[PDB]
Amino acid sequence: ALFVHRDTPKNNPETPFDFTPENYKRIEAIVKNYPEGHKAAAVLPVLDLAQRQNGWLPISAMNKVAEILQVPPMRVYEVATFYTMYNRKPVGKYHIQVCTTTPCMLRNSDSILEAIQKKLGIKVGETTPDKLFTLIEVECLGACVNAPMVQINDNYYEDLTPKDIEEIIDELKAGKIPKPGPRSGRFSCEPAGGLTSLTEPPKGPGFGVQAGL
Amino acid sequence: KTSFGSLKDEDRIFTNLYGRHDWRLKGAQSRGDWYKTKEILLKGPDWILGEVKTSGLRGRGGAGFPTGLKWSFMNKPSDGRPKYLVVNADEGEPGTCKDREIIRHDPHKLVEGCLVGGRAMGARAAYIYIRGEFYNEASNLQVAIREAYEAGLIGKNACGSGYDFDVFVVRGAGAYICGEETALIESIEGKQGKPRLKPPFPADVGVFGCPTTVANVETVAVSPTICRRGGAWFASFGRERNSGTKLFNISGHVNNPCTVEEEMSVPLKELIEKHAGGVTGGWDNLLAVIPGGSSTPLIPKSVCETVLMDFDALIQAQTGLGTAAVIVMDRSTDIVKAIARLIEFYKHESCGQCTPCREGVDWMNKVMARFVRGDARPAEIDSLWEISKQIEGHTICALGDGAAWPVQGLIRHFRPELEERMQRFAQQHQ
Amino acid sequence: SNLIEVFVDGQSVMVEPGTTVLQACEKVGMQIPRFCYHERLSVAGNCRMCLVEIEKAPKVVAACAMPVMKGWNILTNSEKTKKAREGVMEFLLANHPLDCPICDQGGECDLQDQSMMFGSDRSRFLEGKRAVEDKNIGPLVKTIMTRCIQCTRCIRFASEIAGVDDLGTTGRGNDMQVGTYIEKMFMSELSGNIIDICPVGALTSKPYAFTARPWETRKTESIDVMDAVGSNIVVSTRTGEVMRILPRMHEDINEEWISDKTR
Amino acid sequence: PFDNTTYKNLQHHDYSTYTFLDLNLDLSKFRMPQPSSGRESPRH
Ligand SMILES: NC(=O)C1=CN([C@@H]2O[C@H](COP(=O)(O)OP(=O)(O)OC[C@H]3O[C@@H](n4cnc5c(N)ncnc54)[C@H](O)[C@@H]3O)[C@@H](O)[C@H]2O)C=CC1
Ligand SMILES: Cc1cc2nc3c(=O)[nH]c(=O)nc-3n(C[C@H](O)[C@H](O)[C@H](O)COP(=O)(O)O)c2cc1C
Ligand code: SF4
Ligand code: SF4
Ligand code: SF4
Ligand code: FES
Ligand code: FES
Ligand SMILES: [K+]
Repeated sequence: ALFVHRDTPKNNPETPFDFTPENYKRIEAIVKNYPEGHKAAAVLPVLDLAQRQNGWLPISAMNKVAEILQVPPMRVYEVATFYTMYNRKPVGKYHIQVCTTTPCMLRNSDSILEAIQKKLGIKVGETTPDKLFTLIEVECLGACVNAPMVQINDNYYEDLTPKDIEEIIDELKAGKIPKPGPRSGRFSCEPAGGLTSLTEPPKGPGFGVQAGL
Repeated sequence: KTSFGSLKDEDRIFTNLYGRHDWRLKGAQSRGDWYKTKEILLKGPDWILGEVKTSGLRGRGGAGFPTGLKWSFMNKPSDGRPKYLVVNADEGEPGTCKDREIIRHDPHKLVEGCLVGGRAMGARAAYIYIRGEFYNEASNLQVAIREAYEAGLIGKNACGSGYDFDVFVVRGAGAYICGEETALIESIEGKQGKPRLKPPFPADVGVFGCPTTVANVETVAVSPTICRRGGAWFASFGRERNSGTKLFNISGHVNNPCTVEEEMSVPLKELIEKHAGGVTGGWDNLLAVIPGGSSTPLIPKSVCETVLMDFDALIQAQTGLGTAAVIVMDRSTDIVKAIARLIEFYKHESCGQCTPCREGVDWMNKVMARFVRGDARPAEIDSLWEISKQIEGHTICALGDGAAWPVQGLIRHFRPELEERMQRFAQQHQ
Repeated sequence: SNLIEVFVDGQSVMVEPGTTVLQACEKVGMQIPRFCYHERLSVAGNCRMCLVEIEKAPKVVAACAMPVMKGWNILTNSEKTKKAREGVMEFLLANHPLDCPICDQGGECDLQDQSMMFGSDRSRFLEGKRAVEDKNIGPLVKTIMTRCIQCTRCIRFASEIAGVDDLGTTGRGNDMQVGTYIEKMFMSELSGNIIDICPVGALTSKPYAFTARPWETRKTESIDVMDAVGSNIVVSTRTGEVMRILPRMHEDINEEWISDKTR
Repeated sequence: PFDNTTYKNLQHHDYSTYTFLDLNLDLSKFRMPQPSSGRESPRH
């Protein structure tokens, strides 16, 4: 929760970090998306790439991103502390993010936060001792009609009950991967008691196209 | 036309909103996407801007600026710099989950919108700044962009029209402020997502210092349907200056929380009772509705009975249309706790750049955290009102406005509930 | 000429295109209050102290950044300009520490002075304040970052004039902190001028610390001899003893800076 | 046959941690040559 860095033996500028060569090819593809003379625009993806290789960002991933993009290291530190996805501390293998803003709080996200807490034996911000789960509490994840929902590392788990999130944590501990979707009967975002719209077949190419075109 | 709503399925722009059809290129072309795109591109920028101006399309991001007038700010000869369309796909607003559905289920509609809009504004390329939390949606959009490049629909000689146009996807990294257009531009440029002061507007100095139009996913993705069906078709829905269709996200205390496409000036009661299954406990169980996502002020049940869900009728209801994200709150809701959680959101999502938001949004969150418990006195209500008025209009971007407005709506419609909260705190703690 | 006509409080003034509202008011001898604007740094526009009413416009504009349009009547002393200044000063003083007796900036503090001139006379802030961890940027600049008002004159100086790029803002929101993010020592040849341009006592002189106080200092205008630049300085003395050395503005020599050897 | 009862977007169940960046690497060959500001960086 701090925004200064102190050198620890597991987080220092001599902590070993380097990209894999396939990650260097991915970095070249990232840098080619931006105009010549604006290589600094590749700070946010490549640093995120450094989080996808390592799981988190020690201050050698920040220094390596600053070195390969020829930007000052402070301008990478600003990005790494500004944005809430960059893990500047090592998180667990499954980073559970429970949304507790008002559309999820109205549909009882506190019960699911408590269910994760009493299932994993930890609280908000802590990590399980086997380094598998980090539970934090995030803002609106943009799945508001699928409230209450969580995010696990890339995946949204939606329309949750305490039983559903206990089942998801059970099959995360069992090595399997759960299905990223609503755990209720519906599929993505439709009304749960049947389609109130888009029941007709779509019309296809050419329908309603005006004259002179 | 006087009554609005009951939109037919043949008039839906966002068919395959629900993922029930193939989102890929065969399914998109079988639903009407990428049809006669070359004939749209060869009619020039002025024809496309005329169709968007005739359609009455306003900014679906939430402010409702006229889209054709906005996009015509780029209709000017080049000065050596390239021009850029930038598609705002951040969608950080609580309540709002519609652009996720457009990216996830109609991605080629967004890509064709990028092509048509960038042809209208003379843009070289499109940068779709997608939210970093929408990882599966971003990879979904990248598969559709690969299908559009491999079909020759974008890239070198896009749709066989002789117009070169790239479509890039930049992922965010977890900042709600990076959906504000200049903060989004700063986030694309590899910096902290801090908003720029306006002027310069992005059509003068935007991304990389180039001419730039930042436009929402929804106002971009409806533009090929506007160019095909006609602007007079799109202006036939909703009231005047309130034209078209709109995606609505009814969440909170309804029976069936859902995203649905609906005609523009639909009643809020008709929308909730028709597509969302009504309020939990009936319509008489309704306490309040945040009409357009978290930045719009709440309206109580007496306003929600007759109000129309477009821009002008919600401005007359002293709230905003916003992102058209209907957050429904029933009688069992601690409404001070919900608005204070919303102000807690706005202090966790505040980039810290200018003084009134950086200091006053945290100070409003502290006052609201005391108002939940009642640990306050009634003279601090009007004080808080003035604090909101010292943030509104005094900041760099409208996140300060969007944090002051829920406080103002809560005070304006629920001052007696705040007062009875504080006096019961005072009588059971003194 | 291509001068446009603008108005400051009804008074006409002819300005070059691209003149800001603040500079147009400066041409009639009115100094708009500011904290983040500095005429030798790039425009930031984030302290919001320079907010001023343009008439027939229902929104105050940031005068340091906003270019004037032809025919604007800038209302520097109107009611909503003064309310904007009082509100912004209230937010600046909400979390600011009660350190004026122990702070070296007292008496020569921009925050004190234009709190007296443009802010209210009392507080409505009934909460606890933030407290910021102090940084260590070297033996010259004492750092007390609770006093920081986040005007980013630090960062713009170190980036643009000193050419260093080691200062920045980490974090977000009210927890946004100006610093280096690491234990890093800001030792330029020009590193002492961030003591000058810090409007508050967040960056002070560590050798000058606690010794004197600006009202009792006699100001002797003199010349640097530490090099052949001839930087114009103020030697501030007190009771026959040299207390410190500040720059003088000479536009053709040292514009308003001095080297750390000089300082 | 017209189907409106199944969810056709089942591809993102199989996306890994490098799916977006491998798609960007695949798309790198389809793109136009970038414009240049004429200098290597604004600090050049
Ligand atoms: N969609 C979402 O996820 C969210 C949407 N919002 C909405 O954002 C809105 C505020 O957004 P802003 O862009 O900050 O405010 P808005 O006043 O400025 O501007 C909207 C658009 O119009 C353009 N524009 C406005 N006046 C102009 C002028 N004179 N010249 C040229 N261009 C001009 C701006 O460049 C911008 O692209 C609110 O209404 C809120 O509901 C807020 C938060 C989240
Ligand atoms: C704090 C803040 C966050 C915003 N977030 C978004 C967003 O996530 N998506 C979006 O489309 N617009 C967002 N906006 C509105 C944009 O600034 C801008 O008006 C819009 O993205 C593009 O204009 P348009 O509505 O014509 O498409 C936000 C505005 C503010 C002040
Ligand atoms: S009002 Fe808040 S969100 Fe906007 S520039 Fe200022 S600190 Fe940032
Ligand atoms: S910086 Fe100024 S206002 Fe703050 S404690 Fe020092 S003298 Fe007082
Ligand atoms: S330390 Fe001083 S100069 Fe630096 S940002 Fe803070 S108030 Fe401004
Ligand atoms: S409120 Fe939880 S996802 Fe939007
Ligand atoms: S002086 Fe213009 S905002 Fe700081
Ligand atoms: K100082």
